[PDB]
Order: sequence, then C-alpha cells, then structure tokens
Amino acid sequence: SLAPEDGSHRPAAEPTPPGAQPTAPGSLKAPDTRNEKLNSLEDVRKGSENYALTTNQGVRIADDQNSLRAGSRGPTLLEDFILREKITHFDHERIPERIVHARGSAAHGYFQPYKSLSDITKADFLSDPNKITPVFVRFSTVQGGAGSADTVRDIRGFATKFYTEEGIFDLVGNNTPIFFIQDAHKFPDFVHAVKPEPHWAIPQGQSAHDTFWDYVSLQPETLHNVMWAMSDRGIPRSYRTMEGFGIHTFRLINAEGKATFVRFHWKPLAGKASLVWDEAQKLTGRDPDFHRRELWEAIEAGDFPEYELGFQLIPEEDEFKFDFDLLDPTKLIPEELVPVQRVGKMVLNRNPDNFFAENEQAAFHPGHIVPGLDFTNDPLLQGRLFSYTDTQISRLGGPNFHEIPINRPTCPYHNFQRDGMHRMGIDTNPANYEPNSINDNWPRETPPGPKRGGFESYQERVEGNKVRERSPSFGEYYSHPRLFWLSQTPFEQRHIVDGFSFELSKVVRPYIRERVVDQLAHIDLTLAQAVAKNLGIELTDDQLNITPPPDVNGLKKDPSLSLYAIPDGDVKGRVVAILLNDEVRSADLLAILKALKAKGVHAKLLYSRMGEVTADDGTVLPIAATFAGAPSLTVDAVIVPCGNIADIADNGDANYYLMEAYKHLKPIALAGDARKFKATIKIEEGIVEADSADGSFMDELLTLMAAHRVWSRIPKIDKIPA
Amino acid sequence: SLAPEDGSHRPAAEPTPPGAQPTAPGSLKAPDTRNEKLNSLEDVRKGSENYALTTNQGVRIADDQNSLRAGSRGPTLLEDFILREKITHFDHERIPERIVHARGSAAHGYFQPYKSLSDITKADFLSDPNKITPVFVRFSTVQGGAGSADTVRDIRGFATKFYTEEGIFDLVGNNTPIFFIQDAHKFPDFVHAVKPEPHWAIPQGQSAHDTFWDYVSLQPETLHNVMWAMSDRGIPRSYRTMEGFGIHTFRLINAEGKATFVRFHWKPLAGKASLVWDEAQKLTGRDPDFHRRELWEAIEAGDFPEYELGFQLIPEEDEFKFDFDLLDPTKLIPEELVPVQRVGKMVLNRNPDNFFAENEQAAFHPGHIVPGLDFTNDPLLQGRLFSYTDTQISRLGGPNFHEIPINRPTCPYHNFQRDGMHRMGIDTNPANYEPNSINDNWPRETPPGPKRGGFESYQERVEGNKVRERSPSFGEYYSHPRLFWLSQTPFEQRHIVDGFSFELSKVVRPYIRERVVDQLAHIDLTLAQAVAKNLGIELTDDQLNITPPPDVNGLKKDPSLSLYAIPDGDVKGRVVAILLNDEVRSADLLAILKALKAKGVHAKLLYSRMGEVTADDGTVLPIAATFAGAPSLTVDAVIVPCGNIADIADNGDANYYLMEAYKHLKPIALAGDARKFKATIKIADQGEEGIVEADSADGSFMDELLTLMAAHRVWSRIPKIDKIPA
Ligand code: HEM
Ligand code: HEM
Repeated sequence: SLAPEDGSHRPAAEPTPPGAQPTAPGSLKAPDTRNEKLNSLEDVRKGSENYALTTNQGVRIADDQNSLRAGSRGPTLLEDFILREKITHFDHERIPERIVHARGSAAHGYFQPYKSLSDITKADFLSDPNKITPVFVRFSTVQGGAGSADTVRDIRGFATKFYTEEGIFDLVGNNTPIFFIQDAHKFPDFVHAVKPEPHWAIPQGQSAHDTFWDYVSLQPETLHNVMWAMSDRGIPRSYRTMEGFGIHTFRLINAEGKATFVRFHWKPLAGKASLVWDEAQKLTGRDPDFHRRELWEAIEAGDFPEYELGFQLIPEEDEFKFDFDLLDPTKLIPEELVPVQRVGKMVLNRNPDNFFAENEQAAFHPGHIVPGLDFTNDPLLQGRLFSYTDTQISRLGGPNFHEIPINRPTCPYHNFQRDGMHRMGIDTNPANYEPNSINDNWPRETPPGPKRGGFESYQERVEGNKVRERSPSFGEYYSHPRLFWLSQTPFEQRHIVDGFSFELSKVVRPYIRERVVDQLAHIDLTLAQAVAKNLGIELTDDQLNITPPPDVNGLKKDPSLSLYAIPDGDVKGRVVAILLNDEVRSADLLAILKALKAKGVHAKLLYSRMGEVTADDGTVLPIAATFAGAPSLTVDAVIVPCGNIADIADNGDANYYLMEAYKHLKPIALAGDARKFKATIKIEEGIVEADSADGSFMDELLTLMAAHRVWSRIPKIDKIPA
Repeated sequence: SLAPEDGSHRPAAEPTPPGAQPTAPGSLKAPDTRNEKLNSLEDVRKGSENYALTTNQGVRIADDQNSLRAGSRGPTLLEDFILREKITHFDHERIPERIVHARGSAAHGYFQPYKSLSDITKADFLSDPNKITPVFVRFSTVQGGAGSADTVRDIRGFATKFYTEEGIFDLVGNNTPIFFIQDAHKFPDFVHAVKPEPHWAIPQGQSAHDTFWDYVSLQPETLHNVMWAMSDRGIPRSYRTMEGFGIHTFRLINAEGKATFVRFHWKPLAGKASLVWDEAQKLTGRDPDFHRRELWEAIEAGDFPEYELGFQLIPEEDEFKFDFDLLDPTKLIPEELVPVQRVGKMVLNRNPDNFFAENEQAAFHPGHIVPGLDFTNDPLLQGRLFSYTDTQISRLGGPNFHEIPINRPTCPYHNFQRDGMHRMGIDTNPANYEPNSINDNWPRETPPGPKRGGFESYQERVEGNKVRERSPSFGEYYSHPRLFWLSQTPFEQRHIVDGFSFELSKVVRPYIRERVVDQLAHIDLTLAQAVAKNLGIELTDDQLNITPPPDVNGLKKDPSLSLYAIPDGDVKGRVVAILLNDEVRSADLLAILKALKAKGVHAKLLYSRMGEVTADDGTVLPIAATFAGAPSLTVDAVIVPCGNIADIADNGDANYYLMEAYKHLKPIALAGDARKFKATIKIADQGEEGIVEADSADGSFMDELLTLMAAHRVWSRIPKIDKIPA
C-alpha cells in the first residue's frame, strides 16, 4: 500500500471550502447529489478500487513497468501487445478542439420553472413548476485554444443543455446581449480576424492585434459588441458573476399555435462582477485556470452557481415597433422598453467525473429546439443552424455523437437512421425505412398537439425574391454602442477608454488605429477624444462635427447595461487572504474567521513559507499558501491581523501583496500594528483599520466586500508603483 | 482599394528590427532567402494579389457579405452553396494537437558540416563540407496545449528535420541531456501525471500539482530530469539561448561497418541564458507568445539562430567503462569524461508562410534515420520508434502524411505503397508489388554500400530471454542529480531550491511534499534542508544521516552542466527598453541608440501613451509601446535618458517598470536627472554594482551597460531584492 496510513490522500466526501481538501471527481466528492441525467450516466461510469489492472481486452497485467525485450538490456519485441495497446491509446488521445469556444469549463445541475408557461409555450420543460429538468452547462472564452488562459479579455460563452422529456434543448448563448456580426456568411471572416494571425499564430487569447482592428474598422456593425468586450464585461470575476443571453430573437409557440417573440436571459443570483484589466492580464500568468478552478471549487464548497432564466417577450404585432430590427443580432432590446420576466431557476451542483469524457466531448447546438419553441429569420441564427451539426462530424468523429454518454437524451429516441462510425445502438427493427408494413410502420410519426406532439414549424409568411442582400433596417451601427456607453458609470467609462487604448497601442499599423478612432467619433466624442489622446492622435474638424447617433426609442441610457450602477453584490463564496505573522494575535483571528464564516466567505491563511505558525496563545495555524504562491489576484480582499508585525513588515512579498490589492481596488483591513503597512503602500479609500479586529472592523470589511471594489480609489491609483 | 495610399500596410522586404514593421509570411519578408526545400515548396505556395475571390471549385464570388435568402429579411436557403462551402471549411479547420509538445514554434534553415566525417559515418549529409542540407526546426514545450504559454517551467523540445539526399533524418531532442523515465512503457503514466489532472483538466503548462509530485516521489528515476526542470534550465530566455540534446545513445556506422556510439548535442552560438521564475510566470500572462515572437522577430531582423552540432563519441569496446549504463536515458555523459566534438553548423534564416500548413502539420520522428546511423537498445528510444509513426495516423489523418508539403523529402521516393486517405501521388507503375516481372522489378532494392546504398541494420549481438525486466544497471537514481547540483553556481542552487519550494507549495496533500523532501535527502542534504525549511518540514535524524551517492567516475562537478559558471554571453539580438519623457535630451538618445545599434542590440522606445514625443532639438521620436504595454519582462535591460524627468517621475508605471527590472536582476542605466529614480529602487547615493549612472549617456556609460548585458543578469544583487515590494 502506497497510500498514507492517516488517509490524508482522500478528500472528504462532503462540502469543503476552496483549498481545504484536494479536488475530486464529482461522483466521489458528492455521491449523494443526483438528477435523472447523472443517474442515466451510471451505466458508463467506471470505478477502480479493488480492481486488477488490465488491457482493454480484459487481460490482467503482471508488470506495468517494463517493455518485453530479448534480455534485460535488449531490444523491445514486436510481440509486446500490452506495450503497443498502452502506447497506441496514448498516441490517439487527442481530438480536434472546438473551432471557437475551445476553452471551457462545465458542470451538472438542474432547472425548474417558477410557474407554468402553458399560456405562451407548449414546451414541456416550462409546463409545470414541479417539472425538474437536468442540465449540463459549459462556460467558455471564444478566441483561445483549449490550453489558453481563462481571464483573457474576450466574450464568454454560456451554453446550457436541457435534458427535457420531449427532447434536448440547447440554449447556446454568450455573456453579452448582441454579437459582432449580422450575417453568418461573415462568421469565418470575423473569427479569422480575431484569431491568431495566419503566418505566425500570434496572439493567443487576445484581440489586441492588427487583423482584428482592421476588420472592426472596415465593418462598423462590430462596434456594439466591441464596446461590450472593451468594457469590464470582457473580464468577468467568475462565471458565477456574469449575465447570459441567447442574443437572437426566437419564438415561443403555444398549444393554440400563437407565436410570441422571445429573447433569453440568465441573471446571476451571485450578482454581476468583473476584474480590472491589469489584474486580469496578470492572472492569465499566475493562474491561467482561475475561472475553471473557481467554478469547480464553488461547487465543491456548496456555493452552487445559480441563475434565473428570464424572457423578454414581444407580441408578433409589435415586430416593427422599435427603432431597430428585432432580427438584427447586433442590436439589444433595452430592458426599459421590454422588461425581463422571471421564468425559473438553474442550479449547478455537481462537477463532472472526467473532464474529457463529459466536458470536452459535449456537443451543444442552437438548432436543438423542442416543440413549443421555434426560430426566426435572424440571418446570424439562420447560418448557425447549419454549422453546429456540421462541425460535430469531424470534432466528434462521426454522426453518432449523440451516443456519446454526455450528449444522450434522457427521453426516448427511435428512428430509421443506421450505421455511421462508432455506432453504439443495435437496432432490432426489421425495417430501416418508412413507410413500412413489415414493422407496422413503427416508429411512427406523431401529429403536433398540446403535449407530447410532433414538431411542426410555425407557418411564417415568406415573400420576396431570392437575394443575398442585407436588410436596410440593419444598416445602423452607432446608436446601440452609444446607448451602452451612456449607461456606464464614470469608472466603467474610464475602463472602456483604457481597453480601447491598450488594444490599439498593440496595433502596429498606425492607420488602423486612426480608422478605429474615426469609428469612435461616430459613437461619442468624449470616448473618441479620450482614446485619441492616449494614442497621440488629434481629431479633425470633420470628426469633431460628426452628429451623434439617434437615441434608442427615446432612451438616453438604460442602467441595466451597467455592471455596477445598481448594486447587486453578494459576498457568499468570495475569498479573503489573511496575512499571517509568526506570533498572530489569536483574539484577532478568532473574530475574523467567525465573522467570515457567518457570511459564507472563505479565507486563505498565507505566510512566507508553508507548514505551520503558532499564535500568541499556542494555537497552531496551518498555512494554505505563500504570499508569492497565492497572490492578491486570486482573492477578493485582504486582512492583516496584529501580532509580531516586525516578522513581515520588511517582507517585500507581503508589502507588494497589499500594494497590488490596493491598485486593484480590493478592500484591505489592518488591525493594530498592521496599520504600519499604510505607509509602505504610499498612503485612503476602503482601508478598514482599528486597534483590534472585532464586530465593527469585520462589519466594515464585509460592507466593502458587498460593494465588490473600492471605485472611489481610482483617481490616484495611476501614480502607485505596483 | 482599402489599403492606405502611403503603402504603410505592407512590411519592407528587408531585415528590420523587432517592432519596426508588421511581421509577415517568410517568402514575402525575405524572398531572396532560399534553399532546396524552400524552392521545392513553390509548387504549393498560393498568392492572392490581383486574384478574384472564388469558391474552392474556382467559381467567382460576387457578394461575400451575405447569405442567400427569400427576401432581404427572409430565411437562408439550403441552395446557398457558397455559404455552405465557406462555413463547412471553417467548421472543419481543426486537427488534433500533438499528444505532447503541442505548443511549438518553427523555422526553416540549413546545415553544413565542418569536415567530412566519412571515417566514422557513411551518412551522406555528413560526408562533405560543401554539402548543404536544408532543415526545418520546431522548438516546443512538453505539457501544455497548442494555446498554452511559452515561458512556462517545462522541458523544451528541439526537433530538426534534415532533408538529406539519402532520406529525411529527424533529430528529435530536448533542451536537457536526459529524460524523466527509463522505459517507454511508462511514458503514458509519466505524461498523464504531469498533464492536467483528469477530473477537472487543471493545471495548464505546470508540473506544480499533486499527481506529478506523487509520480516523482514513487519513481526516483525521474529525479535527474526533475533537477534540470527545477533549475533555470526550465525557463529559457529564448529558444536561441538553450542547449539541445538527442538524449539517447545512438550509433554511427561507417563504410567498413564499424559502429561508434554517439550522443547528439546542439550548442547555441548566442550562449546559454534563462529567465528568473517570477519573471517567467508573469511573462506567461503578459506575453504567452514570447518565445514564438522572439524567434520570428530574430529571423526577420537577421539575428539568425545558430547552433553547432556536436557529438560525444564512445568506441564500442568502451560500452561498460562508465559508472552508469550508456543505454540509460536518465543518465548523462559528463563532458569531462567524453568531450563534445564539433561537427557542423545550423542556421535558421526564414520563417514559414503559414503556421498551420508548415508548423502544425510538420511530423518529426526519431525513427527517421538514414544509412550511416543506427539505434541502440535504450528502452525509451525503442518504444519511441513505435509511437511517432502511430500518432501521425490520427493527427494527420492517414498514412500519406509524408505527402503534406512540409514533410516531403527533397530526394527521390518510390515504392509499392498505394492508396490511403488523401492520396496525392498518382502511381503509373504497372506493378504495386515486388518481386515483379511486369515492370522489370522496378523500383529496385539497393545493396548496402559506402554511398547511395540501401539501409542495413548493424548486426548487434542479442542474448537473453524474452523479459519485462529493468536492467539492474539502471537502478541508480541519485548520483547524476548530485553531480548536476554540485555543478551549479550558488545563485543557480538557490534558484533550484526556490523551484522545488514553489512547486511543492502547490501540492495539496502534505505527505507528497514530505516524500519528495525524503528523495532530496538522498541527493544532497543542503538542498533537502533548504527546501524543507521553506515547506515548514523538519528532516528526521535518519534523513540527516543518509550517505550521499557516489561520484560519477571520480567527478564531483562538471561546469558544462551550469548555465552561467563559464561566461558565454552574447548581446546581439537582445533588447533594451528606453523610457522616454516629453522633452528628451537628444544628445543622450543619439549616443544610446548608436551604441546599441553597433552591438546588434535592439531598442524599444516607451512612453505613457502612443504616438510621438519631440526631443529638446525638435527630433520627432516615435513611440513603440506604453510602459504597461511592453513591461520590463520583455526586455533585457532598461535605460532612462535625461530630459524633463518631472514628466515621468510620478508615473506609477514608469516607477514600477524599474522596480520589476531591478527584482529580475536586469541591468539599469540612469543618465542625468534620471538618477532621481534611484530612490524607487533604494539605491544609495554612492551607487551600486549593476546600476549604471552618469551626468550624461557618454562613451563609458554605454560600455558599462553593454558589459552588464553580456553578463546577462546582476547575480550580486540577489541579497538586495527581498526588501523590494514588486
Ligand atoms: C450569437 C452568436 C453566437 C453565440 C452566442 C455563439 C456561442 C457559442 C458557444 C457558447 C459555443 C461553445 C459551446 C460549447 O461547445 O460549450 C459555440 C461554438 C461554436 N459556434 Fe457559435 N456562437 C455564435 C455564433 C456562431 C456562428 C454565427 C457560427 C457559424 C455560423 C458559429 C459556429 C460555431 C461552431 C462551429 C462552434 C463549435 C460548435 C462545436 O464544435 O460544438 N457560432 N458558439
Ligand atoms: C528521450 C526523450 C524524448 C525526446 C527528446 C522526445 C522529444 C520530442 C519532441 C521534440 C517532440 C516534438 C516533435 C514535433 O515538434 O513534432 C516530441 C513529440 C512526441 N513525442 Fe517525444 N520525446 C521523448 C520521449 C518520448 C516517448 C517515450 C514517447 C512515447 C513513445 C514520445 C512520444 C512522442 C509523441 C507521441 C509525440 C508527438 C507525436 C507527434 O510528433 O506527432 N516521446 N517528442
């Protein structure tokens, strides 16, 4: 036996905070967490304990350390079938990554509606509040490879697979309410422009390069989503603290055949929160797996990601009642005009067992709808319908990808389709065609109806000539970027300006920067002038006289477009770094940890080395990580208790820890002699201080944490050397 | 026409320094750089200028902005074949990445031997000093995906494809002289242990996790290469500044049939240089493409990466004369016992045109040998021979991967092999078998001979039973790690201690840390105690009394194992950040730039914004990047000229730029009023070694800075950096 006698190799099969135990496969960590889909995967789960090591043919292996050779120093023999099977499997492990959204993190969960929506849709999963639908959700970046970093500046994907009683419904959305382009025909152009440049395959996970900004400068339809990407929306704190959107206008179909236009929303119940750019970029280096880690550990801790599904509903007769086209995916529907109606709740409560088998092989596709839903003529959605089925043929090696366990429906599926690579199902039907008499025509067609009926498309009126032509109604590119801009707080506006300025500073060809500044002048002159100033560009008199674009249906702002204008902070699941010293004041630590526990905030005890330190009262404190090992980038706030401050006062890493946290607008709390640290960080805003840590001290810190970041600190942070 | 009238969209087709022009495909940047392989690729190069946009079937496209629909707001029609072809191609762009070494950067070049090696090998590419062999080289990491970062702590791959007149020879090596494991059967175990853990697929490009250290703690054969990985060898400054090794003992076969044992080496003519850990980790975030970029830009600048091929030669009769087994890939051959003999030079002088077509699709395999070379029974090499052919079947979609242009030999190839997915060659031979009479048995076998002969294996004696058994001669795991350790400078030793300490601090299960510390106690007690102290572990009395391993054939050290013990610094191709102000003293800048240019050192002019600034004499200075946009991590040294220092004195990014460079041991030079920055980095009025200072940027100032740059980093500053909060 190679396991330690104390059993410290095995994580506790109960909820534990981040860092407390090694992470584990979901069905070992949380064995009692179940749903219909998780149970249906039991047929393919493979254990390991007490089993013999074998070949894939079931032959027991005696020596898994050596190849078969002619003498102990001899050549390896071709008859070593064990070696060749092992190496062959290894040699063929990889499959193509997703063309886009290759970097992603996933979890299992469930969805339940608040009330029946039978009045507006016949979709079974929305028919009854007691109807629970298992889900599998994958969050992702867009540009980067599967080996790229999490905290890049990019759009994020938010894909949900609903295992309904009437079929798989995939809600394949993003974290912004619009897309960059209007027509699917341009998707390869846009994606090629943002992806690493063809000659040298640089840069990874970054849109800050010539080809991206060249395309943007030449395609003003891109400007709306570019605004969102340049904002702090492009750098979420966690997948738990971002919004989700279906983007396209879809249809709901009820039993009477009435169509209602709908746009889908996911509201994070943990609130909206993003990083700041320097923090995000440095985090790609210190922890490229930050979001994947945070998601996994939140679930292991019982801090389940929760989202509320919401619908913006528009009657069919209101199709033309807006200043923009409902079918234009570069346009958002302001919540001030059409509110989001709460529909139900989704809870992600279990991680996968095997990342490759469940996450990598998962196939989501927006064409996977169910009776009660339908499409629209949105020309981006229209092209997506082709792409997802297509790509899955090579990525997942054939037309039987629905037979890969994670992708399998939980409801019945029977048809006349046969064969294909890796065919799992053995069909016993004497017939492989219909109509047939030899099997009494089974499986049979089902007419459409109120429940358990066949799929029938909504009989939308089609009138026109066969044209490859963009609707003139789509030819407005600046009003939604302006609405977005004006809805942001002054600090959010600054971060947008900084995002554009940083990105355009990496564009080698100056004329491209100039062309982008010209586009910005069509959105807002304050924005354009601020970016131009940072690039050493002067706006022309013509540029200064560009008439701003029209309001959107009389709106000059919509606060729902800001991350922070309306506070929605929640501290549960956040993490605090506690900077230890070799003689901690135990009274401070007791008070700190008790207050954090009460609010479900986690703590990580940090020091200059690993192991343990002893407090003033003899309490042995185990160290989670070093100051360098778990930088401030990975936490939400920093607390420094009193004690032997002289031990860490001259520690460069401890001082820098606070300077970085300060720069990145994080709350900092200093008790007793820890207040000596104020001077070393050049000092202000959001610094909690007192003689000791108590109720008052901790309440103040937790109030700051609910506000996420100390925005009031921004005016002089430029001057701080960190 | 969408291009600017001034033609500023197009790079100059001449050598230009990094950042001066946009980067470009190799055949457009350097059209006059040629070799037999590059010329042979002309049949597949596709241009673009002046051509109509078409489908893959040659049909001209009229509107590439829209799908075909029934009305301008109507549904997309299935008959839009243009849209479906475009989307189909897009949907199927990706191929599987390499299982290992997925992250890599490549270039074209050439090799030439110094003299004929006909006496020791009949390999045609080594037969004549005037015989030029084109090469294609790919450098890589091991663990990370194709989208992972360059400056991770890892082993680096160094793969060379030699397009010889007698076949492709692939020299598939790494940047360390040994591997982690002994037998190929364990490769999936080792790789699975270092790779992201299976449940959650974390961490990327990092060995700092439980499963890796669990495997290491249970498999002491790994300790030697682990030592190299934990050292600064694991974080090279550039692919130009690392060594290369074949690792395995191979054979050279001459015309008389004599076998000589050989180990292959690549000596970087730019010298050995590595980053420091904090810098390397931060660089993964600030520029994950740092090495790929540096390689591409060095070639575009005319700073061609050069390497000297060298051989360690051991006569057949000396097989057993060492304390270690020659066939053991976890053992190195000390240069003090067997010197590296200079063989030839390789120059990388042209970048690819299309990364996917040339780099991603390149297939290297150590089994691709030529007459004059042969294998040995090294059990790691033996298994490699199976793997490379095998993996290429799925990665490159079939058995015709040699037909992918980059992989094609330049010499003739004819055989009876037919068909297979994406078969390019159309065979006209009436026969697809041999022996045949219908084509008079052509193509024909060729007997082995001195030149242009068929391949015949060296008739090595085989004696033994069919066994899955490790040779007892391989059962020594601590002497080579100790030899390596003792060969390092004190600062290199500190960096190794820090490497282990950092990595083990990320291992969740404490017992694994304790088990690794126990292994270290079998190598060197100073090393073990220093790592233990950083982990809050106490060594037991038994651990303190472990007898050190034996010397390696009487050697206690070998300085050839250190990066820095023997100076080999070269400043050409290095880069200096110049921190500008809004009224630069032009006299300082003229002197600075002229001195750097003369030594082939590049400069990047930095400021708080993009655009231009004007010097005191009206000279317009173009800004390459901002202080935040091009951090100190990306440069080798920092110079601050005089002028209006008040403009940047309070700039947090400018101050931090210097603090970061200081912590990372980089030379810093301050002219005139720029000396006010000494307060940020806590330099005394009397100065400090490694900080160049003067009233102006005169003759002595630049010479002092360049002397510091030739020494790479200011090691003497190490005791001073701990106090700096950066
Ligand atoms: C509103 C615009 C879009 C959104 C929100 C979006 C979102 C996503 C997301 C989140 C994924 C990854 C899902 C996963 O596998 O975890 C993805 C994959 C993909 N998307 Fe989209 N997408 C958009 C438009 C497009 C368009 C216009 C096309 C092509 C016409 C396209 C083609 C694809 C393909 C081929 C993949 C990979 C699908 C796969 O291999 O599973 N996407 N998209
Ligand atoms: C002695 C130490 C080893 C060295 C120096 C070595 C070196 C390398 C290098 C440089 C590459 C990248 C080549 C490229 O750019 O395509 C590579 C790829 C690879 N190596 Fe090794 N390797 C070693 C041991 C192993 C072993 C034991 C195996 C398993 C038999 C192995 C399997 C592979 C595979 C399957 C790939 C990628 C396959 C491919 O080229 O498509 N290597 N190795």
